[PDB]
Amino acid sequence: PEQFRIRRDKRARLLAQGRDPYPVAVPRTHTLAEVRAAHPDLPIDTATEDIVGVAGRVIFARNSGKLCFATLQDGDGTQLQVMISLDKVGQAALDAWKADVDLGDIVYVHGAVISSRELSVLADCWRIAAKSLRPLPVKEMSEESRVRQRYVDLIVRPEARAVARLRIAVVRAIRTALQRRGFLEVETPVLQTLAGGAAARPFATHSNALDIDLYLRIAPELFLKRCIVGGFDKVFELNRVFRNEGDSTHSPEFSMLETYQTYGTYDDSAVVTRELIQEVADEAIGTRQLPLPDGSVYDIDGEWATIQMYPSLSVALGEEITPQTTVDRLRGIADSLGLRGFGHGKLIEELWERTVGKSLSAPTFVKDFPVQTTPLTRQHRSIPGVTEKWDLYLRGIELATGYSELSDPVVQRERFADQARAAAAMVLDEDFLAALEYGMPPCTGTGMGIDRLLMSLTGLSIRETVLFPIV
Amino acid sequence: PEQFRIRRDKRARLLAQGRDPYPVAVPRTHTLAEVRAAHPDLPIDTATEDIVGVAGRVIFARNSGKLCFATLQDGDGTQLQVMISLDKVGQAALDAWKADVDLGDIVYVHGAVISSRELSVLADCWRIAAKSLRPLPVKEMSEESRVRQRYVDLIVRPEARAVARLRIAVVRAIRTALQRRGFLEVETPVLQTLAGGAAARPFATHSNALDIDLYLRIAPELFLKRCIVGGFDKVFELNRVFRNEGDSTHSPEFSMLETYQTYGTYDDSAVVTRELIQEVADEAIGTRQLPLPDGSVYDIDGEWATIQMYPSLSVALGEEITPQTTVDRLRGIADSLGLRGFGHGKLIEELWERTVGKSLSAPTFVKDFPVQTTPLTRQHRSIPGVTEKWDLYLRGIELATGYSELSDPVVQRERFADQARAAAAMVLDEDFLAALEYGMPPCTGTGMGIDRLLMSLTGLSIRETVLFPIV
Ligand SMILES: N[C@@H](CCCC[NH3+])C(=O)O
Ligand SMILES: N[C@@H](CCCC[NH3+])C(=O)O
Repeated sequence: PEQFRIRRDKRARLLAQGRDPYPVAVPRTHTLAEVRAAHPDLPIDTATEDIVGVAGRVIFARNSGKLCFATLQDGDGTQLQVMISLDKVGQAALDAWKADVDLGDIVYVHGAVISSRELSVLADCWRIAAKSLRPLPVKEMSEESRVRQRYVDLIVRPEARAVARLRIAVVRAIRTALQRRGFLEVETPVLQTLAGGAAARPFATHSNALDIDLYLRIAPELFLKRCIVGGFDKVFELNRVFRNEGDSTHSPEFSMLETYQTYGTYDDSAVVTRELIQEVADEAIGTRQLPLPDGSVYDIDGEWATIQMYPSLSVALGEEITPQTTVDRLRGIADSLGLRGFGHGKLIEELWERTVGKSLSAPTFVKDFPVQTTPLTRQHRSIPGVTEKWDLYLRGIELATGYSELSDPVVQRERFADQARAAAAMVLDEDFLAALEYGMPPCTGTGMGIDRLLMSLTGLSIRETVLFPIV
Repeated sequence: PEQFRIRRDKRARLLAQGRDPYPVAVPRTHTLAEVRAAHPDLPIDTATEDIVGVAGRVIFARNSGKLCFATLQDGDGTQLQVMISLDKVGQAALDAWKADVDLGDIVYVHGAVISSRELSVLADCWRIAAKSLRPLPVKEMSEESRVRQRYVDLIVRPEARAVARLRIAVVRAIRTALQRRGFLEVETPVLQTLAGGAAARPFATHSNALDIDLYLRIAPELFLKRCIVGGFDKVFELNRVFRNEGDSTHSPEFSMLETYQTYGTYDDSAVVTRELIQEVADEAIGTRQLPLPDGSVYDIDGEWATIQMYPSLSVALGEEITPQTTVDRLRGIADSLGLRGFGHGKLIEELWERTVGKSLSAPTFVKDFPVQTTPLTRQHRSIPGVTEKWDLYLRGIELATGYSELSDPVVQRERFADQARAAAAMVLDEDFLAALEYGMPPCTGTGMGIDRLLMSLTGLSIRETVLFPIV
């Protein structure tokens, strides 16, 4: 905080001297990566006649009488050395360098590209591009200091830079994979008169303009389905959803992909989802043999096994479990395993996750879900009491879901009435039901969180994968 | 509502007969546009041996004894005729067609591609893909009925389909224009502990997980600037912002582009913005001679004039107006023109919009703004009392803004303290100021609303350009 005071004094002194420590422009000719790419093998201790204008954050300084060295680091982490020499710039210029420049300062330098006894610019000219009032921390940054000051994390930790660029490359890879298949990206409302399309409690805000509460969307699904009714063949939306969470490690704001494809079933969207994930790994990561932080390697290449929920649970419990199995039977199994109340569907999913889910290692689709827990998904084409839903588990993590969508408006109203009754202490989404009543062609939806994808591919947590986590 | 009851009866009858009016799948081989593209000139009244599976919404029907014709319309508005003939399908099939199929119903038909005495499929086979419980309206759709039921608007009005696809093509064109220049797209928070980076009242919501109010972002600007400090060279974010409006025709939710570029000034971002807009028109519209709904044509090709606010206002008022001109002088001019209170900057902008702004027709940049109204923009490099801001007016509409960004953390704190004092009845964004104190390289930001862009290019209002406007 004394170092704060001295940097603040240098700013005021620089101003007073008619020097400008926040100039509007410096004439930067090249990024440092550009200069590096244009001199891959310069014979050591040799000079060239490529004059450049570079700019960079001084991350290392090493002074003497007649010659000061610094490492400039460009924003991407590329480095170039500058040398401030009595012979080439003023004695005044050299003294100003020594008096004026601190670690963290952004500096412009103009000069000739050379190699040292290390690629360097021997300066004719330099100025401050931006005076840092706070010194950089060093081996001096806690996990939650990183998240409270991502801007400092990105300056000092190369891994923060690579994670930031990987998320961007992953999101781009997804847009590329879907646009190549003819998906159009749509923008549906964030503020809704009622938030539907998932199981979660909404955030409420007061509209001045309508003197009512509006709800931040929990999911785009009901609006994307209106797009299907409207004649979109292939649609997706990649954007924030909001779940007002209470005792939770799941973030209240997170980026979600949803896709809808007409004249396909959950079987089709299962294939597309595998291909999309494999294409994202190829584009953004460069391999399907994923390196993890424990030094392990997770293979997502080839075909992925599919299992059914009721059969795989039957095999794990050693008895036949079906959509007919009573709640009292299932409650007794749950008790025997040491586990708003008891529902057939909720018990099937809980016992499945507890017995089969925890065991899964290779990438696996589980399909054919209980009707009670899948209000928006079509009843199975041949199997009584299940719906056409899959969940994809990749490296143990619940990653993605796909459905053969319910288009029958009368079944859909019944399912919403069941839900409305069950949480009564009861208005339905009548506009959504109205859209289904105009006719929705058969279609398949998917959902996949971007942070879950990055975690499944890399082992990084939500606190590493989102630029600016809540705090 | 009787037509509702009859459609509902046909659904129940179809179910009872073991027929499925919402089948999970039909085997569609081709889109209708595909079939059209594969038979551009079939000699009229001739048969081919291309069997197809098509599916489409029956938008026109014309029945007889032995032969029923229908127009299927694919989601994109492409049409193909089907012919249901006693000779090729059952007598039973023909009667079921007549009894079972209504306008708005989605129907699959399998058969041979032929031309009529008009491109058609002569059916071997048909089924319902989705039974419509509500008939389509016709010349029967009010402007706010269109917006309350966009899904019906997209079915019946080709222009709704073309506007929906144009917005998507414009947003894609922008991503393409910025990615081609090396801009990375980032995701910054929507929910903030305090909403900054623009002049507007925020929406508030209660966090359960933190028992505090959070604020929906009014702008990404302060987080994008943290990205610049963090070493991003070129960043953009294309996403919703939220302004809690009261007496307003400006929407509470709207999609905004912001871009930031290091080592450029407002002069650089002015060029990029023109090029970006011209590239968007080229990609999404196909011309720079923009057709408007009044039949007029607006030319956005070539170079755009730039004017300065103080000089252009001086010429319009017939006296020299400068950053020194007093509020009392300006108040008197405002009165003479028949116009939380009186500020020098607010009066300059109001008199400029009233005298020069209203006159502009050709695309025009106005630059060099009053310091009081531009708290985040750098003081001008040579002109005392103005900031490096431009506003672009295109076809009379205020479209876009660009700034030479303020990086001086001490000037920035002063400007925030001025604002905080002026609305006191006073906490600053200390984390944002902290980021500037680590050092932000010189950079230029822009802002441009997607609905304003579409309006400036097309003459369409916000109620036409957003898929699902609030209602
Ligand atoms: N709305 C779902 C994703 C789409 C699944 C298919 N309709 C969710 O929040 O998980
Ligand atoms: N935050 C500005 C846009 C960016 C202008 C350059 N910093 C706005 O809401 O208009």
